[PDB]
Amino acid sequence: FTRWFMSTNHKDIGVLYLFTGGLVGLISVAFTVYMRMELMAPGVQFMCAEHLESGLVKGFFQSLWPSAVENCTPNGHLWNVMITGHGILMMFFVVIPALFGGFGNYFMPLHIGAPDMAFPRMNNLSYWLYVAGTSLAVASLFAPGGNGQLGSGIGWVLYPPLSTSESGYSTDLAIFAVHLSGASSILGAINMITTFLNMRAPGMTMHKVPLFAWSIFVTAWLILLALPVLAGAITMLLTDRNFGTTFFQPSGGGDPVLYQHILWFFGHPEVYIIVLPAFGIVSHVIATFAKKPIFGYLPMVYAMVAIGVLGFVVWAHHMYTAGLSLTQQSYFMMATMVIAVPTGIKIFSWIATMWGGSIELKTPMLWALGFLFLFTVGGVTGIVLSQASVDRYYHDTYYVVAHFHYVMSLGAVFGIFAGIYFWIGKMSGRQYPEWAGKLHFWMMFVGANLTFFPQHFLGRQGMPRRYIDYPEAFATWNFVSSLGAFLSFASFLFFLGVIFYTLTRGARVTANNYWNEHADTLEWTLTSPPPEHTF
Amino acid sequence: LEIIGRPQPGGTGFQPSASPVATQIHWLDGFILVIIAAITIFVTLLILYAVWRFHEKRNKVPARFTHNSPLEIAWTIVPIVILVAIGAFSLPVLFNQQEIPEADVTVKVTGYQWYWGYEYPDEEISFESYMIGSPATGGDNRMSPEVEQQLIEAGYSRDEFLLATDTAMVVPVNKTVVVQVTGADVIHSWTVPAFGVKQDAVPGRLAQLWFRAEREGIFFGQCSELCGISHAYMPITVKVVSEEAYAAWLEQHHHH
Ligand code: HEA
Ligand code: HEA
Ligand SMILES: CCCCCCCCCCO[C@@H]1O[C@H](CO)[C@@H](O[C@H]2O[C@H](CO)[C@@H](O)[C@H](O)[C@H]2O)[C@H](O)[C@H]1O
Ligand SMILES: CCCCCCCCCCO[C@@H]1O[C@H](CO)[C@@H](O[C@H]2O[C@H](CO)[C@@H](O)[C@H](O)[C@H]2O)[C@H](O)[C@H]1O
Ligand SMILES: CCCCCCCCCCO[C@@H]1O[C@H](CO)[C@@H](O[C@H]2O[C@H](CO)[C@@H](O)[C@H](O)[C@H]2O)[C@H](O)[C@H]1O
Ligand SMILES: CCCCCCCCCCO[C@@H]1O[C@H](CO)[C@@H](O[C@H]2O[C@H](CO)[C@@H](O)[C@H](O)[C@H]2O)[C@H](O)[C@H]1O
Ligand SMILES: CCCCCCCCCCCCC
Ligand SMILES: CCCCCCCCCCCCC
Ligand SMILES: CCCCCCCCCCCCC
Ligand SMILES: [Ca+2]
Ligand SMILES: [Cu+]
Ligand SMILES: [Cu+]
Ligand SMILES: [Cu+]
Ligand SMILES: [Mg+2]
Repeated sequence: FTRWFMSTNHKDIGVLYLFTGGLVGLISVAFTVYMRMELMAPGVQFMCAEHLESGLVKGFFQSLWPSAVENCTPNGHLWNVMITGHGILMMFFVVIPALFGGFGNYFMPLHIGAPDMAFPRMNNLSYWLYVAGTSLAVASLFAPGGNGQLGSGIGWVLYPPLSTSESGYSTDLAIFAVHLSGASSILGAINMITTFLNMRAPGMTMHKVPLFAWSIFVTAWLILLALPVLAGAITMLLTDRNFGTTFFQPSGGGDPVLYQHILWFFGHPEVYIIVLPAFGIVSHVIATFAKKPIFGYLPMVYAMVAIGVLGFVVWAHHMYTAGLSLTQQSYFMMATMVIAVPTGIKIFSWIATMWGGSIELKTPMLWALGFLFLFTVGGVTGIVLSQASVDRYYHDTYYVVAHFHYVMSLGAVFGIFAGIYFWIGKMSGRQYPEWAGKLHFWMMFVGANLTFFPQHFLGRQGMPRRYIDYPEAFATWNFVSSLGAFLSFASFLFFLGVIFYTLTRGARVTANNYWNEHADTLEWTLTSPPPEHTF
Repeated sequence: LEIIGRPQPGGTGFQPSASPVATQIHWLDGFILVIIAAITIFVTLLILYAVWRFHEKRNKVPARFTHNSPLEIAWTIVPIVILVAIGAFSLPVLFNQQEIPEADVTVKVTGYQWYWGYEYPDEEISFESYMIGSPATGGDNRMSPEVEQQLIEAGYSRDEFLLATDTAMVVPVNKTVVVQVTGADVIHSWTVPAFGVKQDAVPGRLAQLWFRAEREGIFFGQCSELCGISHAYMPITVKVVSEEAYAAWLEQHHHH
């Protein structure tokens, strides 16, 4: 049965990515639960230096039960390790593998009428590089790291000199993990682009390609430019750490800010790489359940292309307090505001698609509508942040954390859930139970809002990012945020229950198209699941 | 001195303003907040209306349109107009922030793992500033009876734990303070929310910020770039005082 892992079929590779992204997602979400346990109340109660004296297993277990402050020596290194771990897993080993590696590999060839990807053996290799990258990232958490403990306490973006002076080799492992992720993504992108250009079915013209396939195509191009730049940035960290270079060390004439320019040159595209496939999925879902063709097909394609392109010229909005000149700050502010227009516009198109439709509120549609709301709430705080004068106050506070969890983290996640409920019958031959779909949606929707909305208040009140502990006054909204996270976690465990139920005993799917005629792309003309060899 | 620059329990707004730059931030944010709350309510009411009005039970046959030129014109221009209006108010504020005026008082701040060093080059005064409760003051970064005792002795209370430092940066009211910020080891970030200022403390670079404090009191900030194990434990206390009290403070540091 472990002939799953040696398969080169785009459908099998897609399923492997979805399950793996899901499992890594579970691990990273569990890190957020522990994080929110410690942030639930001021004073440190869980992350005690005393737990280090115990074994690896025994220490782990004591750390899940609160201690009195008087018996708990605060261990800031563990906080920093956990949040670094949370961030890296999500940005490299969860959502892109799920969306691009998972749904991208499964569905893009189906959508364009291609039998398989241009280079199936390379596709299989991309999966194994993802797995190897994940393995190294996780290994780094248990490798000798900063402050004579395990793991790297350095932030998902690895700013030097902190990243370059962190002791042990945990950080070098993290850097190798990111190289492997980049390689996986680049192979994926090469496959996606080659297939999309060369292997469309006869009659499948550029203007007839479904929006999801377009979203994967644009995403693939962002990856080819962004990921090699990141490869440079982190290799330069690796050489500062191990091979005597001083790219980012002032003693040798280096500039730590140089790293930031290079990192964020990857870093901004990265967030659009995350969200573009979600845009694709939202378009398919809304068109289906509104029973109405997508409003402005060509503007949707062009908006995506434009966003993709402009996403390469805004990076320094992540650097407004880093020591940028007034001219630089002003330019990046204007460039950021411009890209806001096509991005924010797409919300109007999705609403226009619903408008005058015949709307069914099945689970996938609920996720899509949740996406529109959360992406809007997140997008508008982006507008606030773009204004450098106001970012002066918000930068490196929880207001930014609230922003990107709304716009990016929940955007991607609601996109993922929309896809899973939309397509699980197609992929598996079994249908999810509708009442459980909806219960998942409402628990998650309420949970996510309780988690992140109060973080805007923490940020306005000046709570910094990356803090194990905080002044008493921040207690109320931290407590509410943590209750939200615990409810979101419950909803995710319920989801995993729903998926287990669906795949083992869900109602048999009998129809090729178990939705309606307005799901009008090619996968809905095939059986459920599709034939081994399609087209 | 009144404790002014601090978070308050259950707060949802900004910390109080104590500079003209902070006031400008509060106004600009308040202006953008109205717009974005309107946009968000608008989008939300549209979604909810569309779902009610065009539910499959209420609208049985779906329309097929994919264009509406007047609407697509309007919904493109309006966002462009909104952003220009914001930029028009926002850029002058940015210019006011980043154009460093002539200093009445000059302080050079250096971030270290994990404390701040302050130097007043005109006064030949220099000192380090540690969290009350850090290992420097005999603690291990948590509340304890000893820590509460030290807070009280320094003129604070239990409530200022994590904010209060053993020594403060002291400046006179209604004077232009220019702060030169750098880092010694890794990147730190120096900030006071009540003044509307924040500047990364980057090794190898000296960057400047300014503020003019418009009232006397105590104002706190916290290190705003992750810098390792005690990032959460290296805050900033600024004491804004009368010209005379500032002079008195200076003379106390003068060696005869
Ligand atoms: C999905 C990914 C995603 C998206 C789409 C966005 C969208 C936007 N982002 Fe966000 N951003 C992130 C992911 C994303 N961001 C991440 C991960 C970070 C920080 C990472 C880290 O530090 O760890 C970040 C941080 C970040 C910063 C730096 C903050 C700081 O660290 O101090 C800034 C500053 O400009 C910014 C701005 C914007 C803007 C203006 C938009 C706009 O494009 C949004 C467009 C606006 C909307 C969608 C609103 C709805 C609009 C309409 C309905 C109609 C249009 C109306 C108008 C334009 C008025 N973002
Ligand atoms: C996609 C990206 C993503 C996602 C999904 C999340 C999810 C969550 N994040 Fe994360 N977060 C980041 C990206 C993300 N985060 C990043 C990059 C940082 C910065 C790290 C740094 O400082 O360096 C950060 C930082 C960060 C902080 C601030 C840490 C600090 O400054 O000290 C907090 C605080 O509460 C937090 C909380 C949460 C919570 C409670 C959740 C969730 O529990 C919310 C509830 C959501 C769910 C329960 C759904 C989970 C579903 C999936 C993940 C899909 C899995 C795949 C399949 C099913 C196929 N995150
Ligand atoms: C399916 C979802 C599963 C998610 C898991 C959720 C786990 C919930 C853990 C709650 O435990 C609480 O933790 C607090 C610590 O934050 C303690 O605070 C109390 O005790 C502390 C000392 O331990 C004091 O310092 C605090 O001030 C005092 O309020 C409190 O007693 C304890 O009940
Ligand atoms: C670890 C996290 C824990 C998460 C919390 C889990 C809470 C689950 C509640 C279970 O209650 C369920 O409610 C459903 C809804 O009422 C019932 O379906 C029933 O009702 C539906 C009505 O819409 C019908 O469609 C179904 O056929 C019918 O079985 C179902 O039997 C019942 O067990
Ligand atoms: C951490 C784990 C958390 C728990 C996760 C579990 C989530 C999945 C539970 C699905 O629940 C099933 O839903 C079916 C679909 O609604 C019900 O079929 C019921 O309704 C059908 C449709 O009317 C009938 O034909 C069936 O006979 C009748 O049993 C069935 O009873 C119920 O058990
Ligand atoms: C900024 C916020 C925007 C959020 C989006 C929600 C608004 C969407 C409203 C769409 O308006 C409809 O557009 C149709 C197409 O333009 C018009 O059909 C007209 O034109 C069609 C041909 O395209 C004909 O079939 C119809 O009979 C004729 O009424 C129709 O009157 C009009 O109500
Ligand atoms: C006085 C002690 C209060 C007991 C609360 C214990 C918290 C249990 C947390 C365990 C959850 C694991 C994820
Ligand atoms: C099928 C009827 C279900 C009850 C109505 C639910 C309203 C759906 C609103 C979801 C939008 C979330 C922003
Ligand atoms: C639509 C996103 C809004 C996020 C910002 C919420 C802040 C509101 C608090 C205002 C209270 C000031 C006194
Ligand atoms: Ca705590
Ligand atoms: Cu960005
Ligand atoms: Cu620091
Ligand atoms: Cu710091
Ligand atoms: Mg920063």
